[PDB]
Order: sequence, then structure tokens, then C-alpha cells
Amino acid sequence: GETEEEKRKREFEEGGGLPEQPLNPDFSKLNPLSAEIINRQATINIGTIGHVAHGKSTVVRAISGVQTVRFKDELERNITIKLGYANAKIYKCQEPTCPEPDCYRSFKSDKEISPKCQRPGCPGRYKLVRHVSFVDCPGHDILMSTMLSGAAVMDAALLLIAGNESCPQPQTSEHLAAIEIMKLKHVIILQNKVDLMREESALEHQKSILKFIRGTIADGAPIVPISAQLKYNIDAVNEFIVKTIPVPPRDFMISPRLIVIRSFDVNKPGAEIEDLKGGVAGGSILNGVFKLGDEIEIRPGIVTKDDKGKIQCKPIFSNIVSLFAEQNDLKFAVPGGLIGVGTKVDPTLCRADRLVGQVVGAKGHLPNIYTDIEINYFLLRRLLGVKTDGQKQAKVRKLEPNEVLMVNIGSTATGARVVAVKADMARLQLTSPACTEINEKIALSRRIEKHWRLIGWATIKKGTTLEPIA
Amino acid sequence: TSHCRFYENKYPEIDDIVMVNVQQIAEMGAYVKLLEYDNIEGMILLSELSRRRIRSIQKLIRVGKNDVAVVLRVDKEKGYIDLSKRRVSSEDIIKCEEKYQKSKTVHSILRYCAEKFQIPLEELYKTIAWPLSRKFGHAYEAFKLSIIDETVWEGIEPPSKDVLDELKNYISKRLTPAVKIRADVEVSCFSYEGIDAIKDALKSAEDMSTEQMQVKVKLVAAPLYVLTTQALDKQKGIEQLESAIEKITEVITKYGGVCNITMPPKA
Amino acid sequence: INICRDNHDPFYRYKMPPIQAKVEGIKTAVLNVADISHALNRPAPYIVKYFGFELGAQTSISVDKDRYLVNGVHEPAKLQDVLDGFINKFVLCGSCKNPETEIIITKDNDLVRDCKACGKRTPMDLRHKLSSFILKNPPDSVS
Amino acid sequence: MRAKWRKKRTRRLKRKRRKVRARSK
RNA sequence: AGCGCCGUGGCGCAGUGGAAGCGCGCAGGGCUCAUAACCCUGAUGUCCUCGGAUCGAAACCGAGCGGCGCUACCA
Ligand SMILES: Nc1nc2c(ncn2[C@@H]2O[C@H](COP(=O)(O)OP(=O)(O)CP(=O)(O)O)[C@@H](O)[C@H]2O)c(=O)[nH]1
Ligand SMILES: [Mg+2]
Ligand SMILES: [Zn+2]
Repeated sequence: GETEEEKRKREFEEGGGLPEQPLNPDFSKLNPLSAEIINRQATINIGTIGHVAHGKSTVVRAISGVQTVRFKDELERNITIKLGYANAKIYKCQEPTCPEPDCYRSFKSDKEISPKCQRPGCPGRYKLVRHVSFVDCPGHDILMSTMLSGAAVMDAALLLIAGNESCPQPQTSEHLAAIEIMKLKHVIILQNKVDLMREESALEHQKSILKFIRGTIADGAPIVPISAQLKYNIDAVNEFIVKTIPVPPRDFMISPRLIVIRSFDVNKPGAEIEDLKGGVAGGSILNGVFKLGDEIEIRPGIVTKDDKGKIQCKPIFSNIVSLFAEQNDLKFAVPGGLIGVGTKVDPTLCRADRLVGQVVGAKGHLPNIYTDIEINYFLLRRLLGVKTDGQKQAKVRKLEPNEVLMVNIGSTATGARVVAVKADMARLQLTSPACTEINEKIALSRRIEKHWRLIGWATIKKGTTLEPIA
Repeated sequence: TSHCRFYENKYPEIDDIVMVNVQQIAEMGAYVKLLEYDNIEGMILLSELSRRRIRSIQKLIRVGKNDVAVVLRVDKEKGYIDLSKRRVSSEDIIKCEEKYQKSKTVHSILRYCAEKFQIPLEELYKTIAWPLSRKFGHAYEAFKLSIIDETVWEGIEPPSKDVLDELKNYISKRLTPAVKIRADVEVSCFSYEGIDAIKDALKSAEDMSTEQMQVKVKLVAAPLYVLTTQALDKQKGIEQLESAIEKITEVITKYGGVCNITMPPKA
Repeated sequence: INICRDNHDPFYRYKMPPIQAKVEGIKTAVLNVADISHALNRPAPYIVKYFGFELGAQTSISVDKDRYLVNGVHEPAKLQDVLDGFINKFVLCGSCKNPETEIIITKDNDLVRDCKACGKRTPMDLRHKLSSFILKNPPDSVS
Repeated sequence: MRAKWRKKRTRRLKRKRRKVRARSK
């Protein structure tokens, strides 16, 4: 005689709920798998890659259950520009009597510590092995900088391929090669379309996929047939994620930083502004233990041009009002997870795609903006993403002086001009600010066929720093 | 009952412009009634009617509806009008419909009053409408000023004070016009703290609201802040919003950010 | 919806919507002239008056209010084919056959097809009545 | 008929064929 | 999520404080030996759903429905 809502509240209470994070715990002892961290933040970032019009977000909603907005009326159907964020909790069940493959269970961010076992007849409770975040990268030919930024923030990969379509999909190859560029060898291949398939056709496509991945960097990548609409083979992907992907080294010794990819103004309309909030920047902490009430500055920040034409950068200092992660407001942030840093920053500053690929540093560190940067570049033999109708995939030409090139350092989408080209190094001038922290893997893309085309990889070697104006 | 011609006297003057509703055609044209001046009948000869070719007589006469009218000759000894539909132009038609509405509204209000009181409506125009049209040039504008100013009814002698009360109530109910002035300002700040600056500026903006004019700084976006006020006279709202603009600029010129205006105060 | 041509069957190319006709007494009002006009970068009067040129009957044109009346009994096929003659003679360029070419006047009054992809100045058939029609009303500036 | 207009039409067709030559040469 | 616009007889505009408006539609009739042009006469409708104001509200207002033009993805 109980409502579903009263029920859910009951088994949420019986599951231990969602405990509040402590104000000040012992950080020298915390691991990304402490029960304190896993319940209220994601420690592993997983990205999704695939061909256009494939349904990457559909697999994400099958796994977690949180939608990816898909906004802007026009972009409600075709393609979205920003990333796709959803939170999944990997619940294993402690009873070994039930079969291992259906033990694993992925649930939304709102799930409890120990909710009951949905399998009929099993009295076990789920234990949360890890909370993970999901980034749905774009899948189109024009949007490339956001994809590469997502790959840079990615820690694990999920490749999606459809079966009955043509076997050599070049968008998938471009995604995998870009993931290879930014030091990611943890990829799980996913066969999206298996229901409308024959027994021999699936085997032939599997053979084709296995033949495809022989000469690339990634060798031992698993392949899983999942159904995005039928909502099955969900536990298999979760157990594969648990097994093959370990934790990249990210501890508390490394200095704190932030890399903002998305911005979120907080200006709830219609109500009086006497009750208002700040402005949220969606950024990832690849290194750093950030807490509530800390000083931070956006390194490239305010971009201005004087009467002489010189580019001036005013780093945007700001006091962190709040940090948003997982579901509840959290006191201290765990590196290895997208976080909304909600600060006293201006409402307009976070309005549009403005804080897309910028570098932010806490008070107590000085990242350097650079105006001219020396890069060490390497490049492939043929472009990926060009469907040649039976003729020798376009072979890439060597770079030329005075060429506009889209250079993605980390997450920043900058247009560099070539000053010098050499055998294995090059010199780039940035009309848009970029900053150099430590190593910061880079990707290079050219204008060859109308739209952007990835060519190779690069690393920052030298540069001409610009001292910020106080 | 409709009587007691809206204007002063019974017979139209020379070259006065009026509005006539078609009532009956024998052969010569529209010997019909007026709806702006007195309802006295007046000739409309067919050649005094058509600018285009006379193709559709019945589509053109349109019995039962008002139309433009220019008076050429008046019978001031037995009562007749020489009236035409040829000495008109479009810009003349504009003031024609203006006067049509102006007379219609006053006839409606005073017909309501005379119907409710059963007091002869000619006495209503005698006691009320004609003194207002003498003071202010037209009883419609006088009613509009009565809505704001009570003094218009002083020096005027009621046939009964309940007439004054009912007229006040009905003109307040039907002739209720206050215009909204809205402005749009872009916050373009790239600075460190603007949200608190926005708190200060918007508190200052809303404190300036007067008891009769509450300016409400509403949110519709992050850069675009909207500013709405109910101008009671439509002359102080512009300066109120200019004060708000000075406030916003003065607040943001110091914190380090930048703010700019898109839509100044407009009714 | 048409693929912007008649004897051309691709799956990828620039789009045009078909035009139709409703009856007035008799003269047919064509609903879909402004949209095709914007899809060909060519004002609606060129569409209507070209249709008339290949047709040979009285026509009425009013761009401010959407009442494009062309007189005659014309089944959908006939006017869509005359508009196909329009697009082939006017809209599409030479090399790639681009369904967006503008009509431009240089310092000489050489009315010319100008493209964007190939971008050539296709030697225009000034030997047509629509050439004089277009030269009468300069594009987007006298309409 | 109006041989006025027939002669003028012949002149115009000759003009058009001459200009087609002018472009073609 | 909020503000400015609208609510047709088959379509475009309009007055919205005396209660279904015209052009264009159409059925029919008139004219012509005949057709059109024209001339005319007629038929469709819940100015959106429900209230307040009023002798009366499609109409002045409102306690909302359906759809549009901006802010802009607004924790
Ligand atoms: N047959 C089939 N259709 C699917 C499957 N999953 C999703 N779809 C369909 O794909 C279509 C588009 O899904 P969507 O997620 O928006 O594509 P997208 O991946 O975001 C576009 P991009 O690849 O550029 O990022 C949907 O209509 C959905 O029904 C599937 O597993 N099988
Ligand atoms: Mg997405
Ligand atoms: Zn061309």
C-alpha cells in the first residue's frame, strides 16, 4: 500500500543514504577508492567515441540514466557542441552464488551506498566499487577541438562501431588515433548494432574490426556487443571497465590546478535577483586537492587589445564560492573528475562558449602565459576522416611558413601562425592566449578540405612567456 | 435614447467635416443622417460620391455604416444639408475617423448615464458635456483629465450628485488607460567579482523605486539585465532609468569589469 | 521535396522546394516562390517573370504581399519544368552546377551568373528576356 | 504583319549571333 | 524558465466598448444568340476556454489554453 516514492525513500535510507563529506579529513591517507570519496565524486573519467549519427549518448543513458541535455533547438537533433556529462555508479554485488556477469550494476548518481539486488531471488546488497564520470565527445567533422579536449581529459575510452554500415569508418579511426596521441591506451570497443544482425554478418564485422586494429598503438582492446536501445549488455561493459582500466597515478603530492572546458552562468530567470548565485565554470582537476573557499585565478583570462594592437591578458582571480561534483555540494574536490567550480565570477564571463579550454591555477602557483612557443612535432602518413573512393588516402604535406593551424595544447583551441618549420621542430605564434604548465600534450590540425583535419602530435619545448599585468 | 447632437448647435456650419451613415436612397443618392454632427438629413448626389468609376453602386453605398462627409451648403432656414463624398483625401480621412471615435465614446458614456438615470440626455449634454467642451476643447480629453484630476467637475452644476458618482465610476471602468518603460543593459564584465557588484547595483536600483513607481530589475539572462517601470505620467521613468544607468556604470567602472547599454528607457 | 533539379538524382546537394498552384476565378497563385528564391539567391520576381517568359500569358507580381498570380491552366509538371529551365539556365553554374549562383553586374552592364564553389563568372545568356528583366531591377537593391 | 518589326527582329537576331561569335572567337 | 504578439467564413487585413467584418474565395441569378468582364443575391462561422466590470462583452480587464517574435541554455 506504499507509493513508489515512499518505497524509494525507504530503500535509500536502508542503503546508508548519501553521507555528507567530512570538513577536514586526513588527506595523506585518502585514496580515490575510499568510501568517503567514491560516494560523492567520480575518480575515473570515461569518454565515448564513434561515428556521426551513431548514438553515443544513448549508450551513456543506458549505462547511467542521466540525459545529456541535447539543447539549442537546432542541436536537439543534429549534433551538440559542448561535451556530454553523466554520472554512473558501478555497483558490484557481494554474493558469489549469483553469476558474475550479472553481478555488476550501473546506476544513476542518486543511488544509495547499498541498494537491494534487483535480480529476483538474491538477498544481496550492492557495494559501490567506484563512481565514474562520462564525457560524450562530439562525433562530427567540424567539431574537433572539443573532441580533442575531451580526449585530453579522458582517462578511459569507449569506441562505438555499427555493424551493417560500411566497415572502415574513418571518424572512428580519427577518434582512436587522437586518443593514441594524448597517451590513452585503455579503450573498450563497443558493437552498438547487434539486434538487426545475422550470425555470419556479426562474425564478418568482428573479423573486419580485428583486422583494422593490428597496426595501431592499441593492441589488446576488448570488444563488447551492447544494445543502446534494448538496454542490455550493461553489466558486461561495467565489469570490463572495472577489470581492464586501473587508476592512473594521481595523488596529492602534485600541485593543484584546473583546466576549464565548459562554463555555466547561474542566473535563474524570472525571480528577483536579490536571491542570486555566482557563476560556474565546468573544469577538470587532472591534479590537485581543491576545497571550499580557496583563491584561484584564470591564467589566460581577460583578453584585450590596446591601441597599438598588442594582446594583453589579465588573469581572472576569483574566490571559489562552491565546488559541485557528483550530486551533492562537496567540501573538497578529488582530481580525476569534472567539477563545477562555482565562483564570484561575472555572469557574462561564463555565459557562452567562453571558458572553453582555459587553464586555471590556485593561489600559490604561477603558470606562465606564452606568446611564441617552440614545439616538437611528429605527423602521420595519411589523414584520417577522408573517404577516398578507391584512391590512396590523402598523403599529408609538410608544413609551410605563415600557415594558420589549429593547435590544441591540452584543451585550449588556439590558431597558431607558423614562423619556422624544421625536420622535427616548429615555431608557433598565438593570437589567442595559451599557457604552459608542465608537459601538456598537444594536437595539430590543418585546413586541407574545407573543415579541420588532424595531422599529428606535438610537445611544448620552448616559449616566450608574457608576464601577467598585476 | 440617442439625441442632443454631440457638437454645439443643430445646423452644421460652412465647410465643416462630418461623418454620415447611409439610410435611404431614392434615385439621386444618399439623403442620409449624420453621426458626428446633428442627425438632420442631408442630400448626397451621386456625382458627389465617386472618385473611381461608378461600377458597383450597391457595393459602394454600404447602407448601415458610417462614411466620410464634407459639407458644401447648409439650409439654415428650414433644415437641410448639401453634403458630399468627393471633397476628401486620405489625410483628411484620418482626422475623420479620429473625430468619429471622439464623438462615439462621449455618446456612449452619456447615453449610459441617461439610460441609467432616465434623465433626458439633452440635459446631460447641457449640464456636463458642453461645459467640459468649453473648458478643454473636447469632452473626451476632459474625461481623460478627470481620471487624473478631480478639479474638472468644480464650478459645474450637477443635475444630481449621483450623476457625478456614476459618471466617475464608469469612466474609471471603461476609460482606464500608465505605460511600461523597459530598458536592457548588457553586463560585459570579464572581471573578478561582478555578482556582488550586481547585488550592490541592483539593491541601489530597486531602492530608488517610488511609492507610485516601483522599478523592478528582473533577470532574463546573465549579460542582459532588464529594467521595467510603470510610468504614471511617462516623463519621470526616463530619468529614473537614467539614474539606474548611472548607478550600474558607476558600480562596474571600479571593480574592473565593463557594462554597456543596449536599450535605453522607452515606453 | 525536390533535390533542386529535375534530371538529376543525387542524395547530397543543395535543396529546393517544389512550387504549386492554387486557383483564382483564372490565375494560379504560387505559394512557394520566396523560399525557392532564397534557396537560389535570386529574387522571386525573376522566378515569376521567367515562368511567364517561357509561358506567354499575362501575369501579376506582388512581392510585398505574397500573392504571385500567373494566368493559365498549368498542371504542376508544367510550371515545375519551366522553373527547371530557370534553374538550369540561371541558378546552376557551369563546372560543378552549383544551385546557388547570384546575378551580378560588373562596371559593364554584363549581367552574369556568379558562383561560390567554382566562383566563376559564367557567361550569361543575355539573349533571353529574363536578362532584361533582371537588368531592369538590380538585385537586392531595386525590388 | 508589320514588316517594320520583322526587319527589326532580323536585325536583333543578327546582332545576337554576332555577339555569340564575339564571345566564341 | 519570463516578457512582447495572435486567436476567422476556405485565405490577407481590421474595428474591437451597439454584438459577425470587407476584398478575394464559392452556390445562384442577372447581361449577351454565346463566353468572359461586369452586375448583383445568397452559405459556411462557437475573435481562443472561463469569469469580473457593463443595459449588454467577440470587445475593457482578469485566472488560463493553444501557437508565435527575444532573452538563452541560464547550478
Ligand atoms: N538501430 C539503433 N539505433 C540507435 C541505437 N542507439 C541509438 N540509436 C538511434 O541514433 C539516433 C541518434 O542518436 P544520438 O545519440 O543523438 O547520436 P549522436 O551520437 O549524439 C551524434 P554524434 O555521433 O555526432 O555525436 C537516435 O535516433 C537513436 O534511436 C541503437 O543501438 N540501435
Ligand atoms: Mg554529446
Ligand atoms: Zn559556377
